Amino acid sequence: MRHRKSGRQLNRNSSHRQAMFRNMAGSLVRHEIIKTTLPKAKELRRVVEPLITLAKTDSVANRRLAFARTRDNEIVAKLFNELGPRFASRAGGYTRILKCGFRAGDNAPMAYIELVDRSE
Amino acid sequence: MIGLVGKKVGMTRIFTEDGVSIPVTVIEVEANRVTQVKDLANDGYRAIQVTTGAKKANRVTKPEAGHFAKAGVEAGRGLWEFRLAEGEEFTVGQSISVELFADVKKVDVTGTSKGKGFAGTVKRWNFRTQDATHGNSLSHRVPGSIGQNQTPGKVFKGKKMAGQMGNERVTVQSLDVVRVDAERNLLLVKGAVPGATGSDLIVKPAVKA
Amino acid sequence: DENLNTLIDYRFEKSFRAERGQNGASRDCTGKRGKDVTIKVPVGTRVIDQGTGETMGDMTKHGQRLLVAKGGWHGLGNTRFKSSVNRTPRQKTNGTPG
Amino acid sequence: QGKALQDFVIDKIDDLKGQDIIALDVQGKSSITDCMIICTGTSSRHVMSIADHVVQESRAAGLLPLGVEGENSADWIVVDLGDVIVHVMQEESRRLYELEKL
Amino acid sequence: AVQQNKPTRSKRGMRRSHDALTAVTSLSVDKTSGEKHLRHHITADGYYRGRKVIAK
Amino acid sequence: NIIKQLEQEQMKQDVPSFRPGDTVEVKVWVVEGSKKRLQAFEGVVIAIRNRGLHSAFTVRKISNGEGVERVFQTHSPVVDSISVKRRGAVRKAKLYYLRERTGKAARIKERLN
Amino acid sequence: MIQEQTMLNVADNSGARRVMCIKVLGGSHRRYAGVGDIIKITIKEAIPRGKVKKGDVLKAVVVRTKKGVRRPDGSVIRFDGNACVLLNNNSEQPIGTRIFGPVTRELRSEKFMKIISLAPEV
RNA sequence: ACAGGUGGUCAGGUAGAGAAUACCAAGGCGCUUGAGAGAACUCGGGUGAAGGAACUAGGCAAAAUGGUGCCGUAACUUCGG
RNA sequence: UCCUUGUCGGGUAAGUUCCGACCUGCACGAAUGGCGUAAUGAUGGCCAGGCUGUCUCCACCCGAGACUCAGUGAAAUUGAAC
RNA sequence: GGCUCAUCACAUCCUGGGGCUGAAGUAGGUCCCAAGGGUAUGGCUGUUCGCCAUUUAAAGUGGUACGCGAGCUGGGUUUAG
RNA sequence: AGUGGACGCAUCACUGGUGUUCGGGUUGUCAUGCCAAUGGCACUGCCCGGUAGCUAAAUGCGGAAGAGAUAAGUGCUGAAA
Repeated sequence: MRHRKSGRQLNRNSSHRQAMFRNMAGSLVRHEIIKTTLPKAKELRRVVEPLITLAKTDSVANRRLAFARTRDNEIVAKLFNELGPRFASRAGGYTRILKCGFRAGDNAPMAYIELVDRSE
Repeated sequence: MIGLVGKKVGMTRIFTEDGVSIPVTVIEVEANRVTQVKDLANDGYRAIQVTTGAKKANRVTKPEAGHFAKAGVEAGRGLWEFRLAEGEEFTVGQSISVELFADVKKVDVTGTSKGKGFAGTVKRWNFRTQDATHGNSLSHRVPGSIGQNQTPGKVFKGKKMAGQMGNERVTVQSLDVVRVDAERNLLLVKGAVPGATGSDLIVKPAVKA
Repeated sequence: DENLNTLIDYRFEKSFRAERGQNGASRDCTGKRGKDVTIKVPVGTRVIDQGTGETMGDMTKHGQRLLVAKGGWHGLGNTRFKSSVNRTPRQKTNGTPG
Repeated sequence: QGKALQDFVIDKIDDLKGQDIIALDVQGKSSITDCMIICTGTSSRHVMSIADHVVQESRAAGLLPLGVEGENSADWIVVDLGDVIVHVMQEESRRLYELEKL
Repeated sequence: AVQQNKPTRSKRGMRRSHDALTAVTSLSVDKTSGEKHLRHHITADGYYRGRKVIAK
Repeated sequence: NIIKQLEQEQMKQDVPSFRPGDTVEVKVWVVEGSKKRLQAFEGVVIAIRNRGLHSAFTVRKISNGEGVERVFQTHSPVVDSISVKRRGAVRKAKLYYLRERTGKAARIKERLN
Repeated sequence: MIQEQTMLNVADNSGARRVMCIKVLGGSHRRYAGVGDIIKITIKEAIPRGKVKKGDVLKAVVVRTKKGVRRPDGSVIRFDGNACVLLNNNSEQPIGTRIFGPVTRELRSEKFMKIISLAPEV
């Protein structure tokens, strides 16, 4: 009964949730900012933020593991090259949540989840 | 006699020389500072009001802060009281330590058990489950009948049916003690106590034989 | 019986009644067999009847159970007389006498 | 208390008509029994009489026996004194079981 | 199951007593630009905490 | 936190570390009357659960044509001497598949190191 | 963890090989059998030249349990194949002259140490 | 703007005995309401210690075997099985 | 047609169902066909072996509803109801 | 009729307190008070009931329109073949 | 005094179950250009385990003792008489 449990459901199966966070994390790092629902952004921090942590140290073994996630060569190429050096001095807190009210189609709480640096 | 208020920490076991494994629950009991004493003259019953723990002064409200300042004692996480045993006396501002449990050998433990939400009837009173086959349709764990045909015309009060578990006071009687930790402020009791980790508990000497 | 050593209760009670078999009921119900009454007797008893009667059996050791009276045996309801030509059985068989 | 209790029972059971006694060393073979001593009785009454005697004296001997086996039957009865085990038997049923390599 | 009698405006009215909406009464003023917004929500012009948000 | 410091006092720091799938020799205490002696148990470990003071491991052996398994506690006073006879070479943590096939056809090669 | 209508093995030379217990004892609504218990059995497979015959109903005592026992120090003794020893119906003396397979020490507390005297393994 | 019915032609690759099957080529779609925690309960399922039909009218449902080559294959028979 | 389900055997520890038989049984009944019949049958009944949440005793988990929010928006029934 | 769910009265099955006894003790038999709790598992048949097998303290008697299908079951009864 | 069955409560420390969010093995296929390494699908593709949480089969506790008025019954003193 959710006692001491983590990980939401999102009305999607386990495979769909993995694909959900795979595409969303790649979208955030590529465009440096994405707009998504409030719980999805919160749960994305459990996926996108650890990616930079593996990208803090550049190595072939870490890059291959980082390639296994986000299933994209462009995304991993950006990591270990530009996110690494900029986030090297920061331990955690790689992204912040900026809520922007509700949608006009279904009354869904949106939030601007973006990287804290945001290119200065 | 009086009891103490502690915090549940976890469950472990104690290994003995003769080879007896006894499960033990770790209870963190701190210095219990009494806040005010009631007597027969004031309200008609003997009770000593005690608090434990520490609370940040930011959200300690003025009525709570003023009450604590009246006794000269610091803030506490929660406030409780205990009944006297007709012949012992205590003074306001005195801190109650843990060594009094070194001779009881039996302690009653009370607290709020884990909340299990709106549980089913098959879970709340171990209702027997109907057959999941042999034509059974849309009824596998439902209670089924709840009354009699037109003679009572209603369902009796106190019927055992689907409800909500937990978030209620639960008492376990005559829980054996293992050791009393005074220099570290721990209470060791054999068995399992109600409630989860971090939940406040009330421990009193056992009233039964 | 070991504990009993006389027939004192037998002067007290000269009649022993076994449980009569329950009558048949509706819904094809069969009555329960009457409970067998067991009589506690001191060891070494001999029992004699009338009408050129003789002994039934000598008791030498405890634990021997002797069959003295056979109860009557149950009758038959109308259902057992099921048939096509009759098609309405009003006949029943009386129980055998004890 | 190994040989002390062993000598404490063999002499006293002999005083109560203890016939055909065998002293067996089982050390290294079983981890539950230390010494197997065998006693024989004439019939049911004899084996029961010695069985009650050995447990009656054990109560006054300090050590408490850990159990008995003979109930409403004298075919096999065996009682314990802790480290040492004593088997009191009769002639007929002994040969039915196996002897002296238990 | 179906009803056996017709409920009235009185029966309908009390059941709707808890259907009334609640005013937010939680409008905040930005310390830099000065537009009304909700707690912890960026303004319609893209302003929050007085720091220059994307403002798109 | 305060619970964590309790185990270290009750822990013993003399238990050797062994791989799952090794032949282990254990001398287990037994209580009877007033004599408290050792009992020898020969077998191969098929599971390791090293969690706190209650770290456990399962020892399985075959006696008289049937398989018998026993669980233990590393930090319990019941066990006194624990030794490793043959170091097995299996690349799996839990060895629960030994129950299916016979032991005579399920010999484990040495680690060779 | 032996219940009503449970198929068990036989751990003595009485003559039975495959057995099926039919009635567990101990009280009303007796659910399951532990390690030292009196359980009633029915013989399903036995050697025709043995001491017993197929179809006989009598009492027996379990010696090995698939679920295992509970040592008072957080230990269990599991087994592969539940087994029983033949005992008479009127008297609680066992029938088999020899016992096959180990027997746990927990049978001492249940007061059937005679079985423990046999079965030299453990 | 219905989870139904409607005849013909074209018949790609991979393993396969194949027009079954799993992925996939060209091609077409995500099924005109969605966002939230995953309560009882309902539906489709997955797993399970000990026992294995003891539930039930009934092995109902479930669970289980399932392919190729080789050896062997009973009673009976119309000599085909 | 009945008595002690007819009672002996298999099947089961225990079998109002099943299988050849004892008898106190003969009505049907020989193209409104009788007897036996290999193979065949989503055919009636019974038993056995493996198998399992069918069950003792249910527990957990994966999804769609059930719940809240936003949008659209029925139903059978109703003499009146505090 | 079975499953889930129970409730009430005591003309009490056990446990509890007694009287009498032709009650030496255990074991018994009858009667009185007492409803707080408990009051079975399987084969047969659709079964209620009953027989049998095996336990315990027993496997209680009746009302509940011989309780309970806007809870389940369709095995009997069961229109149409 | 000890130990048992059912019942209820509490916890996951032990022993297990689940644990499609953790790791690994493996079959077919597609893709990342390719070797290697990965990801998608095939019930979680099929299995081996397994973190917390939940849970029982797992482990602790309880049915009180006692106080007042009592039923049946047993009584003390004592008149109507």
